[PDB]
Amino acid sequence: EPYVTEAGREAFDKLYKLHEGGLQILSATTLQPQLVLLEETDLVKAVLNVLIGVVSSTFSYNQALQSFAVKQGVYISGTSPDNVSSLLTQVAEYGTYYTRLSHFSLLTVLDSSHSNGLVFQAFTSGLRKYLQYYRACVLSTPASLTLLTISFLFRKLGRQLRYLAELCCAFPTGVK
Amino acid sequence: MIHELLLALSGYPGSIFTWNKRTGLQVSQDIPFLHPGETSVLNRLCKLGTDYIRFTEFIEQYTGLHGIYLRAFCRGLDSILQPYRQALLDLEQEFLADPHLSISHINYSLDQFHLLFPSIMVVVEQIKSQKIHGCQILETVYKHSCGGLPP
Amino acid sequence: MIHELLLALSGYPGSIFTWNKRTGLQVSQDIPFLHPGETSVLNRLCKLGTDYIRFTEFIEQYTGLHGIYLRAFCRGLDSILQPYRQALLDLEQEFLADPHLSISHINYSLDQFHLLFPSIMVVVEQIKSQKIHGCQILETVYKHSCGGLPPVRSALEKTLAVCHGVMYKQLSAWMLHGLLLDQYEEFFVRQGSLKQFSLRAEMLPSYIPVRVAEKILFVGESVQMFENQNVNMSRTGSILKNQEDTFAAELHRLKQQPLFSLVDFESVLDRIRSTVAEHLWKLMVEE
Amino acid sequence: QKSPNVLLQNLCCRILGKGEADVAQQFQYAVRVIGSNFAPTVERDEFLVTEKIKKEFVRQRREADGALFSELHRKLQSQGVLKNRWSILYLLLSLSED
Amino acid sequence: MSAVRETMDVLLEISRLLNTGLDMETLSICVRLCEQGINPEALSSVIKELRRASDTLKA
Amino acid sequence: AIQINFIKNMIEETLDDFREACHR
Amino acid sequence: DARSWLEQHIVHQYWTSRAPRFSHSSHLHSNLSAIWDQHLYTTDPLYTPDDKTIVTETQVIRETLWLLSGVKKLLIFQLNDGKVNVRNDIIVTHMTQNCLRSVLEQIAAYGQVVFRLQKFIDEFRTYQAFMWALYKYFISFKEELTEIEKCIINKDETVTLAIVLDKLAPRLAQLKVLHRVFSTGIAEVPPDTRNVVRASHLLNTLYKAILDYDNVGEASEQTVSLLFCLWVETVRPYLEIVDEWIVHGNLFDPAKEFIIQRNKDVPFNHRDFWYATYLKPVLKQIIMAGKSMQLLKNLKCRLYTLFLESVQSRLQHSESVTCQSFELTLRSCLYPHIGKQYLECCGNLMYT
Repeated sequence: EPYVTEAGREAFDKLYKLHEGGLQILSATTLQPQLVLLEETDLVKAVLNVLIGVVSSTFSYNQALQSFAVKQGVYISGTSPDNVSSLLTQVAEYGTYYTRLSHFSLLTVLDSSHSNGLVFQAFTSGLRKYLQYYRACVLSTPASLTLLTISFLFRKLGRQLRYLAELCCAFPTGVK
Repeated sequence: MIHELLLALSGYPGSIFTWNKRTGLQVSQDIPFLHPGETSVLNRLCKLGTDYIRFTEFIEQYTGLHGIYLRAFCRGLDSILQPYRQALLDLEQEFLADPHLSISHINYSLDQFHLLFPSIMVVVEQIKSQKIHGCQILETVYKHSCGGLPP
Repeated sequence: MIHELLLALSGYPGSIFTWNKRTGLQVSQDIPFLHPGETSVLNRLCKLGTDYIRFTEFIEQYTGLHGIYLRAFCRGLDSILQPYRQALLDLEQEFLADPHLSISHINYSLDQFHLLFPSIMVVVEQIKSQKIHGCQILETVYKHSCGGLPPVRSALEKTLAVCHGVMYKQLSAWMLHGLLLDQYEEFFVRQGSLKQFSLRAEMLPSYIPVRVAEKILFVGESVQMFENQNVNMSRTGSILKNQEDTFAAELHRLKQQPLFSLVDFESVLDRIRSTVAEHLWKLMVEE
Repeated sequence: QKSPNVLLQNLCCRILGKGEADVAQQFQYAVRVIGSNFAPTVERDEFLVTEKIKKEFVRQRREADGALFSELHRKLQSQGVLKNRWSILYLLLSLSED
Repeated sequence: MSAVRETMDVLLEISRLLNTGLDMETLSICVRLCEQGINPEALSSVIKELRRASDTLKA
Repeated sequence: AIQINFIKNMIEETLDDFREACHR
Repeated sequence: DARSWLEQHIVHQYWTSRAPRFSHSSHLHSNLSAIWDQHLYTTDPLYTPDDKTIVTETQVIRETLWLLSGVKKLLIFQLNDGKVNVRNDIIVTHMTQNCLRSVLEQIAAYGQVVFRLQKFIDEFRTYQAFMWALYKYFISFKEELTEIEKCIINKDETVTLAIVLDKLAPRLAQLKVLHRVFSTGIAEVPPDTRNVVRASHLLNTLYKAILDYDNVGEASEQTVSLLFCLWVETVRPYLEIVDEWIVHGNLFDPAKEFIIQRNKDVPFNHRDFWYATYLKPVLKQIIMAGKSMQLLKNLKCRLYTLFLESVQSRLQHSESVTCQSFELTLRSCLYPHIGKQYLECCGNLMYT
């Protein structure tokens, strides 16, 4: 017989609105928070877009920190409200250290800078081969029909990217 | 309810699956329309999301006390999460297939990880409380595997 | 009255159905809103639910003398109540189809059981008032099917077959390497070299003659004396004969019978007393 | 039958010493009083009520009658028709007189 | 929103132990009214009449 | 100590009777 | 408004009263309680009409599903975790209150055992291996439970209280002969020394129980299979200590108790010290093997896998049709499994 569990996900979404409503009163300024659309399909197209340096509607580039920013308020995430809102942040962070790595490649020029190593420039010529490779993995990430196949894959990668980015963004150069 | 619970157990809090850093991930007490009995089995599933984020901080803290068998022990700890995260994903495709499901089905599928996870949680706390590192890491996991429970 | 009578017959009391606990026979109430006639027929359909709970009490009692044929007979006895419990649940859907069925329909249907249940009450009664055990449970059930009635004769040879299987394991383990199973000492083969073996004439059927008992004794004693001495000299072998596999298959084939075959039981008392009996005969020749 | 309404009328009729329809005016007044809530002074423990009745007996200088009361109490407990013994016991205690 | 939810959750722990017997949603309303100034005595009284009114109605 | 107790029990009963009196 | 939407798409609440209430159906024999109550209220001058929690007909079988394996039930009172009982206010409209009490009291006492057996689950070696064998039956017992759960959600409903009740009866009779084993299993906690007699004598109560059921079996051989699951996984560390005591020479034991009182002599003037415990012929095989390995690891000069395989090979051809009768024969294949290793170990002793 239908219970909350047996009814569905949509029942949970109606209830989630209701449960919220009590707490929204005091988070209210003079009115309470309201719901904002994204469909289930809008998320699975967005997850691939943060990971190539591009914004979609969900993703807001912030140019005073060089990091991506998701909508901080309540977004209804189809029938999975506000759990995805937290899940979409860990993969948002993974594309950020990707735009910090891509920013770092451009820095090095030997136009008249000679304190920028020759070795330091060769370090970037191997670094950029590592950046096109990421892009080719995001091009093979399709198809994405759950947010899970995308998050669990990058349990391996998420740790890797923190090492590989933030060793240099200190600033060693040359023989050092 | 069913699919939204899967995200609570890969360590992502709603305000329904609230995370407390004392007693863990817990279901909020007597929320509207949740059977007395279903909150009890939803709480046994939340202990497998509590020890799962108590395990993913233990990787990220020591990768990317000090030691170089500690971080070999972290890639030792990521391998037991490997079948867990596949069984969260095999629940995931079932609950996209139709939306009527019982939580007894997740209870049935993830009890297997309710007897690997407590028995490994004593391992990482024992590492951090005698402050031990090194080649005595290899000794620390070995004599527990001498112990009961085939899994 | 209808759903309280379906489940009181399954062994779950009402309180318009009052269980007076196997003393007297007032087992339904006097009911004002049914007729004076309808409360009188109700007690009759309840005496066949009273003798039904006299049977489910006898299983738990003898699932803890208290012999192992007492208990083979109990797990015989639960399979006579298998069409009883099945016909009550086939009646559930009949009362959902229309609410126009009352307890006169229930009478018609539940008299294939009034030709079974008093007659089996007398089987279980002679059991508990003499405190009988052993192979003489089989001998009670055998002398009760010595009575008529075609429903009670098909049923008590099926209850006989389940516990003659409990004998079949004894007498096969007895004539293998000489194993004697006694958990309470119930079987006719008595114990108390070659060791001691003897037969009790006071736990022996009347469908097993004296002269039939001694084919099982002498074979069983021969295999026993090699269980002490050496089992490369084993008449039945173990390494050097696969006759024990033929003996297993033969036993299994005959393990069940549609009712009870007397000629098939004693035919394989011939076979186990020959074929393998050409092995120890050529020892004592030369000895 | 024995609906509350039918039982409250019978009570009023005999105690006021007037006919059924002639106790009506008091009958309405009686319904308001019962439908306005009160809570007893003793709310918890069946024993707390019994000891009170027992103290009362001594006070009235009737020690012997309180012994007899204990004996009656066992009788009431064993028959089990009533499941709100306490209401009945608090009620007589309150209507006690010399 | 973070601060508010975390007092409530601690607040629901006490309510279930102390045997309030109220619902989650209703408690949030009780707390909002207090912070805006209400008397406690009046507030329990209202709750009580409403509570009794619901039980009688259902039966 | 024995005497302290007798007075204490005595206090306990009067405030019970006084309570039944207030209620009335 | 959202509250009203939930209330229609979810069945109306019966753990809290704030949802209106059904107990109607068009059949004449399904409003039996309203008729029964009425009778009591006019016949008996002293009738006490209870305050009854209106249930929600044939959803009592969903609370029987949860209760028999799964979680504590907070919809019904349990006085403690070894005493399950059913509240005195549950009514289903197509029976009496009393009549109802009586079917729910059978399953309550059958869920009393599985719930008690669940408090033994600890998420020494012998107990850990007995726990994983009890816990294994629980995950295979919920397979049949999760089947019956999909039956009630299917429309039309089908089920009533008592119709899938004689379907779950093989498992029902399996959880009761578990109770007789377990009472005899652990009930050695007050007894002095918790060391070797608890572990030994719970392997020994499993051994005693397989004779009582197998040799009267073949009319419920369902209960013969269960007690043998509990034995093959309980005997599994206790044989493999004997496997390490030969092929490595020395064994593994807890540092706070012994499980077999196998002890090795550190000075050399005797081999090994023995202290008697609770099968009995197998114990002599341990003495002679340890004597010979204890010299050979101090002075070189000059089983479980096999068990499972001899069990299986009887099975593809408990009861068997390659063995008579029955479970002690599959065991006496194991006494040669120790024996082929044991005689050639003792072979090596005289060689040095």
